[PDB]
Amino acid sequence: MFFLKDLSLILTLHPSYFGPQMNQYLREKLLTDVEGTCTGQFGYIVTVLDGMNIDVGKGRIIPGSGSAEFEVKYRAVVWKPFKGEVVDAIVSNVSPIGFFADVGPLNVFVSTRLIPDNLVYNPSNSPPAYMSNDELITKGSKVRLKVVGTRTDVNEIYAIGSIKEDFLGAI
Amino acid sequence: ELTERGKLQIEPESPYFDFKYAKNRPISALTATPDLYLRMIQAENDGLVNIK
Amino acid sequence: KESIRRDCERVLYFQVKNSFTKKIDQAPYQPPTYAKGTIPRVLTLSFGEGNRGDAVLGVFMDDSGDVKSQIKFDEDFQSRDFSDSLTRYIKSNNINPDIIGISGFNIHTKKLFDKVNELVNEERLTIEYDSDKHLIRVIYVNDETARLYQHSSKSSAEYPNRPQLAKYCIGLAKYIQSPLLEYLALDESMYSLHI
Amino acid sequence: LKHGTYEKLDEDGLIAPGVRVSGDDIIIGKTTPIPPDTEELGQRTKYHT
Amino acid sequence: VSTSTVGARRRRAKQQVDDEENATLLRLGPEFALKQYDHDGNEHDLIALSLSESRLLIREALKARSRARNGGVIDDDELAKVTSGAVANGVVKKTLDYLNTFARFKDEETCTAVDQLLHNSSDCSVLHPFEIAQLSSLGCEDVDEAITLIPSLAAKKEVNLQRILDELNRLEDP
Amino acid sequence: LHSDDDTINSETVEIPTSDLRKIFNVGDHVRVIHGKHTDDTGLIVEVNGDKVEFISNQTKRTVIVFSNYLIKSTDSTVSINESGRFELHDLVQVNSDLVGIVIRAQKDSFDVLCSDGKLLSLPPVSIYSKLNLNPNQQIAIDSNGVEVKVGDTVREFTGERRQGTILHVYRNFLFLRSREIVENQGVFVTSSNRVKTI
Amino acid sequence: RFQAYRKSIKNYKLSDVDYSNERDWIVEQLKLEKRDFLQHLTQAHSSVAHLEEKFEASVKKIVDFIAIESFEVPFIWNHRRDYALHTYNDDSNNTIIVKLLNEDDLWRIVQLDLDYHSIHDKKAALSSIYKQLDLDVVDPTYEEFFGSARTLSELQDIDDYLTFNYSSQVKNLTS
Amino acid sequence: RKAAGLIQSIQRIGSNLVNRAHLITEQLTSKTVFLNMASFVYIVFDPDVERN
Amino acid sequence: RRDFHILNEAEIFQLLTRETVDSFRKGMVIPVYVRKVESSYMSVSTQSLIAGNIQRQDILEPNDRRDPREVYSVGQTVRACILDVDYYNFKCQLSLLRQFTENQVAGLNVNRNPKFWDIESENRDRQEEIDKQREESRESRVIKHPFFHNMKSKEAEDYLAARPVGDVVIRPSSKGSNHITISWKVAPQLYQHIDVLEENKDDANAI
RNA sequence: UCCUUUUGUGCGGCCUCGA
Repeated sequence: MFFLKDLSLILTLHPSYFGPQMNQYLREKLLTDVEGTCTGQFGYIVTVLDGMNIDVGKGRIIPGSGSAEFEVKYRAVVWKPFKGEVVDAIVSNVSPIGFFADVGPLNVFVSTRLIPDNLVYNPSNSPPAYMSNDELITKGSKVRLKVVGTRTDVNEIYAIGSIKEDFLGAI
Repeated sequence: ELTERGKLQIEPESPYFDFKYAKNRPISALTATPDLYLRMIQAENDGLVNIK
Repeated sequence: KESIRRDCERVLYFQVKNSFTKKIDQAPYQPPTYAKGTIPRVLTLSFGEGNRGDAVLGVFMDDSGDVKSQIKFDEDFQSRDFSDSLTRYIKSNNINPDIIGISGFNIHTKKLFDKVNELVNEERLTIEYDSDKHLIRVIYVNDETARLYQHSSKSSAEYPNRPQLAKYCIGLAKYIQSPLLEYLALDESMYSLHI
Repeated sequence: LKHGTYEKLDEDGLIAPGVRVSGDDIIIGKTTPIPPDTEELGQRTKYHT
Repeated sequence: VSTSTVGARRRRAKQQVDDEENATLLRLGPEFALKQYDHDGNEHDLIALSLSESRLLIREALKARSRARNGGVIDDDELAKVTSGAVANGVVKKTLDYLNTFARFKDEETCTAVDQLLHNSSDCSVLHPFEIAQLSSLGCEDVDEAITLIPSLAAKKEVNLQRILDELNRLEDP
Repeated sequence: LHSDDDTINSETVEIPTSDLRKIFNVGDHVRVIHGKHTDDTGLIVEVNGDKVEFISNQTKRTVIVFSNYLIKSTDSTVSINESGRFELHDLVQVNSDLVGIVIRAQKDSFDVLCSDGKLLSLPPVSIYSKLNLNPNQQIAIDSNGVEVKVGDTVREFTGERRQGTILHVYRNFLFLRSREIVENQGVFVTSSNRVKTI
Repeated sequence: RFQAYRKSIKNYKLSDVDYSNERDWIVEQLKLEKRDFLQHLTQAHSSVAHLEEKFEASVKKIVDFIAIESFEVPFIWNHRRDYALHTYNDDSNNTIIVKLLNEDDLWRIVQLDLDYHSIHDKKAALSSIYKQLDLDVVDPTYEEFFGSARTLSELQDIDDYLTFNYSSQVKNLTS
Repeated sequence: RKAAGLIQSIQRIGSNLVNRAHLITEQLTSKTVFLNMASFVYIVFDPDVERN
Repeated sequence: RRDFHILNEAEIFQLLTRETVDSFRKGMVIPVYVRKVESSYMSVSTQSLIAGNIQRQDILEPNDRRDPREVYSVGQTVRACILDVDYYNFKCQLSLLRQFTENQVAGLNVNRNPKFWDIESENRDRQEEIDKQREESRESRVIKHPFFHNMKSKEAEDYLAARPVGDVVIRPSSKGSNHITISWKVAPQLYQHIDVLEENKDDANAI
């Protein structure tokens, strides 16, 4: 789910960049280091609002190293899944152990043990799919799944979904 | 045809350089060289190229 | 696209199957004046990486598959002492090789191969069936299975008191004696080979 | 071994009178035995004991 | 990498059950609590965003940045390529595709009407912003379906859920 | 204790350990205490009473272990030291004509990045050998003709124009470590002809 | 190995008509795959008439062995090789042996035997759906492109045709 | 799995297989499995041991 | 079964070196570690320990006349192009000439048939890649002088408009960091720009 | 073909040196 958050970043600048374009260079460095990153505490940062008018303040010279340290505060749009939440998805790959879907940048893996039995995986189908009498879910098909567990990595997030409950599956 | 990822990352070192700018290759002759078409498909799965 | 993918996968499957069939279809080495399929008596040699420090380790396997008389040579292989030790070893009454196999980790193995071949040719070390006499053959051995055998826990349990290079020599000799069973002993590791 | 030189020692491990010595040079050569490592994997004359 | 405006949180001895993340129980943790603080330390409420609001905001910010970087002189691919970083480009492309293929409201005025309906309503004055975002995002059609998908709405039975859902479907472009 | 009555939930009761059984909920990070799957972590999927099934984190496959062998550990933090025969970032010979670099290490498997970029998952036994190349062999030459040793930072000019520090050298290929490429922990393979030294 | 192959098959025992259709389908598939070999056979052995009929009979016999008698490929290759080759005497009384099939072709016949059951299940499901539709008069297009259908893609096309043109009956049975 | 069962059955009966027919008469294998495997497993025959 | 396979020259070479006879052949270019430097021959060792050799006619350029010892040193590593491979003795011959080491880039027999290869798109992409390799970095110049002002030509004229005749302003020149344009007021609404060429510059920003 | 090298104890006691 998307949210608005007030975030802060610590930026260290080498003395070779102490020029008139210091503010703009700090802005582009902040944009390159924030746009598209994935932090487990917050989720996924997609964009930073008012990216060209962010206040950077006055940098503090680190004693013994010369480099300046800047405290940059900004507001950004952040997306993070939650345990027990139902969201839409698009299937990206089909495998005997289960299917892999994509929810924006996040990839969600659903095992067969969380899939209803009537949706039997058909590897002979072109393309391979988990199909039932009235349902057929393959690559690129819209699916509604419920996030059960979230796994946090250093700079990555792994989510596990399920479709065994009602109002789930093919949509 | 090449995507931007394919436009950049398709270097001479890469195995996909053989078919970077291929055209007019008939389907009947693909079965003679399965490795070529499999490499094309694997390159497509990486998001580098598109088989049309 | 799916149809061509399936067809090409079938063709590649059959090509890989034929390549693996060419790999594993090998009989044991036939000693001269003996019927094909008879298990030979093998002696294998290898110093390892070929460095200054590395010594040559030998393993003798008879036709019954039993390892006999592993030995360690304590002299430079380019000297006369190593040649004398190898001549005494081969001409010993309790050891009667049918073939001598050599393999190693780098190009230094060529010097060992040339040294052993020259020694065998000059001294006229013939096969001892204990008439027509034939010199023992010196060949290079493909060590596809030996390098995985030397690290396998089954080999370590089989020979607890032996170093890795001794297990490499045993793997080479076993490969000479029966390539098929040596490929089978890899179990899951044979899918990682260069087929 | 140490970083100093060993060429000033004799066969018996002792330096002889009349020889010039600088700092750190070895004047008495002594060794103690050590149970050998797995170097019996094959080291013809270069396994440390 | 980035640090939140909320700090401290030192060691104690008591342990609480309102610490694990759970959408059903409406326990969003300290960093996503209902009460937040801005850079000035003033009171601030948690800002949820539906896919329509999020899509409008990301499109507005991206086109503003593209216009600014071009000296003040619509395509999703070029707009994504405006940003820097190959992994960042892939992430923004994936978000743009996800938002485009599930955009319930592609118009600014429809999104404004939806936000006004979901905010100024008397029943929605008690509704959590996460519930509002989920209702405006998932596009549910039935009260029972909404309760099953959103367990939090089960305990709030003083909400005219059915007519709000029908108004949302009406505002939704077929 | 937890119950529908609030007054009961505010009481602490001391209970002997002989009459306690752990409760494992679906979707919790748990680390295996003891068994063949020791130190495996993952998320619980199915709770069949005494037997608990969970999708692993390392092997990323479902594993069935008894509930007596599980501890709720929210993070893995598994150390791979004193295992296998391969340190992290080792240049390992996969087979006769294949080589790669260890990217991630596991208790009974490894992740290897090939010289051409393909990733492989193999058991330790299936790896042919480890290449202990000499320092003189571990030297390459950039496009300008300037020598580049291990630890020298270089930056490309063709392609995506990435930058990294040299981690290993194999033939004409340079294995580079970089800060911004988080996809393979900074390890990306380029030929020495594509880079310029800084 | 046969149990491992057939573990995924819901029902392996086909009826007589379905079994004959399976044999014909495998013969047609082998004819498609082995076109160059059949062309070489026809060109280089022009003096012998109806060799392709002998090829069809041999393929049907191999399918019969594999399905009914459950013989694996090495047993067929060793002890049933006379059904996999044809012999004749030329005008000069020359004994000539022609090898119609090899071991790889036997493995391919095993693979086609395994493959056809998915087609059979799909065709059975499509026919069942058509039965539940219960048309007053049989649709000539449906039967015309159902009798000649030999791949699951065409069965999927017929399924799409049926769910489109008779969507009202599908809705009644049940977008 | 059948191989291990066969090995265990032989080790039960006495770790020696006298004749091919004993794979059926001793109920060691079923009819079709024996029909497949009969000619691919062999028993070494020593004429000095069997004078009859 | 077939007889026991006995390795040939190519199989022995692949076994002992792990380099196939395809990836190590005539015309390829590899980095080699120099080991001996003499007046007429040079001995090098490749990465896979294959002993190389280079002759006097292949060490030095035709226009060069210096002795080979002065040009290269032991322990240095250089690029060389393979001229012959002896697969039995594990010996090879190399050449360090520019004509062999650099020009031979297209080492693969890619089928560039016009009917089967998109020649024009490849040419356009390669031209764009050269046009991107032509990109350069540049920045402004800072000079410390009382009469120096970082202004344009028109800006300097407007600045001198408010000042009487004879006042002097100094601005950076458009011809490069090595040039300085000095503008002085000749007359009301009449100014002269004079370009000054700098020699023996200590730095781009320096005078 | 040959060349190829690396590090240090602890704890007390006594006698001294400059303030």
